[PDB]
Amino acid sequence: WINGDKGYNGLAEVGKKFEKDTGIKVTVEHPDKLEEKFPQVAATGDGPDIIFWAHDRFGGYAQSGLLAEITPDKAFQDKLYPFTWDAVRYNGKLIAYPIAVEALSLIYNKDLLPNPPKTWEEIPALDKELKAKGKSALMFNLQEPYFTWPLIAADGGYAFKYENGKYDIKDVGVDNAGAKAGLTFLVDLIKNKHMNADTDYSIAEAAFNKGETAMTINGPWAWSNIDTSKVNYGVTVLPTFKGQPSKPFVGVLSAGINAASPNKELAKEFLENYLLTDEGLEAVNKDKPLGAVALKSYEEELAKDPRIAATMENAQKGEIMPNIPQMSAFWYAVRTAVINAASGRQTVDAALAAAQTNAAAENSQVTVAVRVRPFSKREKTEKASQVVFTNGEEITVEHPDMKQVYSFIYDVSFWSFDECHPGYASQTTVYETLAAPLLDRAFEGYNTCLFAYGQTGSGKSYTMMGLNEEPGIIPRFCEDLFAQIAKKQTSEVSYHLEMSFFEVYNEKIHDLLVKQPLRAREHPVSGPYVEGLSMNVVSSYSDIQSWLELGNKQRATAKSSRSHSVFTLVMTQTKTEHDHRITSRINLVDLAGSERCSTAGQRLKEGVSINKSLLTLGKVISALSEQANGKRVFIPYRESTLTWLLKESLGGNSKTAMIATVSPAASNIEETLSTLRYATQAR
Ligand SMILES: Nc1ncnc2c1ncn2[C@@H]1O[C@H](COP(=O)(O)OP(=O)(O)O)[C@@H](O)[C@H]1O
Repeated sequence: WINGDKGYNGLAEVGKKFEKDTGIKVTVEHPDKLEEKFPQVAATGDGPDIIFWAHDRFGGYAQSGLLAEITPDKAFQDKLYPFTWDAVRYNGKLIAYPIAVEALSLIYNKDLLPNPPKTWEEIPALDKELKAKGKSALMFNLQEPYFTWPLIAADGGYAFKYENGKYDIKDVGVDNAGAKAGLTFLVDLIKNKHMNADTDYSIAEAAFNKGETAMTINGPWAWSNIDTSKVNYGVTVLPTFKGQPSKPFVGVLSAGINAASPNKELAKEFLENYLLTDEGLEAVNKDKPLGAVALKSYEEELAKDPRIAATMENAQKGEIMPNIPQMSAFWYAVRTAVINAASGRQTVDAALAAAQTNAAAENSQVTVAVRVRPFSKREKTEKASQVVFTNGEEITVEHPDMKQVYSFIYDVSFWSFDECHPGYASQTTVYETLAAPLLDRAFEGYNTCLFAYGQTGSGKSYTMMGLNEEPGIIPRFCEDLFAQIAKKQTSEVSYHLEMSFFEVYNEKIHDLLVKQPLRAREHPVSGPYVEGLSMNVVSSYSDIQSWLELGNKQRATAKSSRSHSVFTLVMTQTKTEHDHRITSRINLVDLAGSERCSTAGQRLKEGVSINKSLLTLGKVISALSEQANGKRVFIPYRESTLTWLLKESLGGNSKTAMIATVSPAASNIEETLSTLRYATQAR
């Protein structure tokens, strides 16, 4: 499997010669969303033996365990440029053969510009000239980092520090000086009207191919269209910046072998000894040009064409495009950086500082727990029957009709149904398993949320607060916390806790530690905050308990809870003249009874607003989960007050968790299924 845009029958020719030498016939096909279908089909132990695609999507298949560990000897590795092998490396395993190589180059109008500039610094001057003569120095696509990054990386920007065939996921080069200088100089071109911020791909292409501008930046795909344009063009090295080369992301067309294929040995023989040779690549190139190639020997032939030469010069000076899931997060962080600094609505420093922290953001998954409580007094009186069960991980709902069985897996399932059961879940168990780690995250400097989700009676309060005979999460957490402060607090580090306790009622904010509506506002770095919310210093749990008593006295009636209570602990961790502060927000949120209890006043507005608010929470949480698995999505924080307020404590580097409580009873099976399905929403 190779692409349709490539040279298929040329590759078939190399297979048509493989049969001759071996006797084994060749499999060359170019089907469909081949890249999108390959993981669909390779996942079930099918697909082709060999797949040809760019290394972009190869990093994923590898993670999915889909490609085999290739095993060329050094002798063979030495035949291709050493940098190309970094493309086809995942989790420190060689997982494909580099084939072709692709990179942005400087493209210029020989007629307008016989001697193109070596140097970015030249362009303003160059431009001033061409504009006086009714033309322009340079137009390229300023909309997307793929194109802008090269200049940005020149003085030292980088996406993820790559060392031991490892990308330090945590080491990002978007904030740094090298990146500031590139973006700054870029932005200046714009400021000084040497380029337009609105310039995208088509404008740029149109302009260059019509003879309106002297220069553009594009990749070999763009050549053909110039050819048709009859514009007299040259393709060359990108300009230096601060005497350092521009660093475009390199795209390596690479050939991997299916982990499923039994032809692993035969495939290797084919790629190494047939395809990857002067003859073998010429066969393909002749059909449809490979651009620059990884095979040193043949590239040297190809680089006779100085356009190709230059794709190579620039690929080598560039950086292999990371095939990791975090690249997305990077792409979008930097896109937004550049858009806003080019706009002038935001300084370079602030743009890139914002982008660093989005590109470097953990995006940890949301932890979902479930707890099934014992039969309530009321349910026993109702002669209630069990409809909820455990099996191993799985919580299973078996409808009385016995046709309907719904099952669910959460990160953890707390089975507190029968105080007996060899896996019964006590209060301590619930704490140690779900919340303790949050406290460890809080101490590491991460913001955290614990949401408590369920219908009235399902055990939210029991779980969160508890009773003197049986203390729930909040009390244990605080006493864990304070005992750890005691431990940790030293002449090196100091701990300070403040506490706010508010509620979201009908999307309004009410402070429970004093009912007037407080206004939400937003800081552009530190995010949403409540204007006029009390922050009471705390020193022990007893302090908090006072406060949570005062607060809960003023929360919500029916006795159902009809607001979302937000218990918050801001903890400042001051070390020392030279003394930083590390801030963790800890939000413990008792959500409102999920009952969609809709029958026959302002009690209704509540219901409406609770359903709406909880739906939005779920949406964002769901978005979070998807985000955490690396896919670009929109997170509707702003769509609900609770979610907007906790924005900075939800995503980013934050640690979010939810405990859904349910009733084991047949009476409640529908709300139980609402809850459990909700909690799945959250993966
Ligand atoms: N996991 C549990 N194990 C034993 N009893 C529970 C459990 N959860 C709730 N209960 C019992 O049910 C009562 C009501 O619990 P509660 O958490 O207030 O539900 P909600 O907070 O949603 O109203 C508690 O006082 C307790 O006796």
